[PDB]
Amino acid sequence: MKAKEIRDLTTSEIEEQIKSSKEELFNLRFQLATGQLEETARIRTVRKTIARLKTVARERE
RNA sequence: GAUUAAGUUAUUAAGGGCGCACGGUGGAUGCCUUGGCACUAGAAGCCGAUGAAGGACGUUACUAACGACGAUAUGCUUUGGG
Repeated sequence: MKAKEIRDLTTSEIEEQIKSSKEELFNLRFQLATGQLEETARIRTVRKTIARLKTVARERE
């Protein structure tokens, strides 16, 4: 799953937070406009792995 | 079936009336319940400057409205049932 394969490192949270938010979900919503019904189930999963990366940083407060 | 007169009583149905048969529109009655109303027993009787009651605008792969949700948005973490 993803829920506790995270808790890996403090600094590598935001350096992966900016890696999936900025550089994956932005590519997967431009390609939805120009024509793609190939993987329209990746947009739910790379959005529900941002919520797991912005929940763990509250436990480190 | 006339040859002449005299005398009678009919048939018609453009359409209407009564009876019967067969059709349409119309949604009464019959049979049901998702919703109500009237009340007994146990809880319960407050939320709001740490920003309330109520809301507008948003959220799905494609979203017009209600539902539940808030840029972590048709859901996220954890402890238990299943």
